[PDB]
Amino acid sequence: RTVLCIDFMVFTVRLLHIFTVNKQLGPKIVIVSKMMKDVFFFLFFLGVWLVAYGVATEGLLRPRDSDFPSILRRVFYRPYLQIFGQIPQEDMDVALMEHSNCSSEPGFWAHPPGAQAGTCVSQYANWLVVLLLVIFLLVANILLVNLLIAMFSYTFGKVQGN
Amino acid sequence: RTVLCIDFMVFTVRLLHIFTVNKQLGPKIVIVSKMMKDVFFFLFFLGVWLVAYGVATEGLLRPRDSDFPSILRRVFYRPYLQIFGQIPQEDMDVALMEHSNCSSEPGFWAHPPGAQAGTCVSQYANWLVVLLLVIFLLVANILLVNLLIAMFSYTFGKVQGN
Repeated sequence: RTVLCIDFMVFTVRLLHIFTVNKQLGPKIVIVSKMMKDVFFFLFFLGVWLVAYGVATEGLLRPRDSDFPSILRRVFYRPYLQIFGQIPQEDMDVALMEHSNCSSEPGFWAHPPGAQAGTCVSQYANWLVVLLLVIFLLVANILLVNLLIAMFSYTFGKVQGN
Repeated sequence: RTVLCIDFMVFTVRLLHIFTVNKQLGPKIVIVSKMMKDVFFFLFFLGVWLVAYGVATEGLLRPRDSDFPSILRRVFYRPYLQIFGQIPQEDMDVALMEHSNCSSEPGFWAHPPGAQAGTCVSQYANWLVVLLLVIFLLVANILLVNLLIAMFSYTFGKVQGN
């Protein structure tokens, strides 16, 4: 079943061949093909930033779950969604979480309510975590996305004739 | 640990040196460097607006916590996130908050549910607070962000050749 579901996705995508007929859409489909250069740039640039921010945030929190699947979730997945307005403040800002004793390790700790946010996260320098969240949103959510729009605007104008 | 986490961020950012090799990405990285002029303009313009809106909103609410760290949170942090779809209506709109007696000070008061939204906020002219929220979103979330995209589109076209 799983592979078929993906297979159905391939068939549906093949349906774009229709738009190659209409004289007002055929050129558009061609231009889209030439945008892949810009998209790959954005991905590589974003991928670098996500790794940079994702790892740093995870390092500061020191969540106790530290299970490899979850680690990847908090390092790549959760930061990725923050680009699209999904910002789980209660899972990163210590000010919004209960204070409780979890581990004998020295320092203070907080208990996030999120199921996959880690059982308990350190709060040593939590203001730094929030600061990075502010920087991350600024860079990824504004600079990169807007930069990508700029590249499309330029590329679209250039390759419209060809 | 904290400084290392930041340090790791520096190393990862250094990884962008790779893109300077590919002939289709090298120019892109250079252009990004020339966009800093536009970003700084946006920041200064936004920073002014955040201070203007953030302080005014805080002044109207008169939250009872009035603790300097929290004051900065409600003046800069919370308004900042509103740019990215995080709009805590229940922490600003009196219509969505319980009415309770908190302080002997004259006037009416409401108890926001947010942990960092202030124990009790005045509701004298709350419609004004909502009005500013409407103006803030219009200016910051549409005019500025779109204006920034316009600057990138122009700058990208200009400096592509050089």
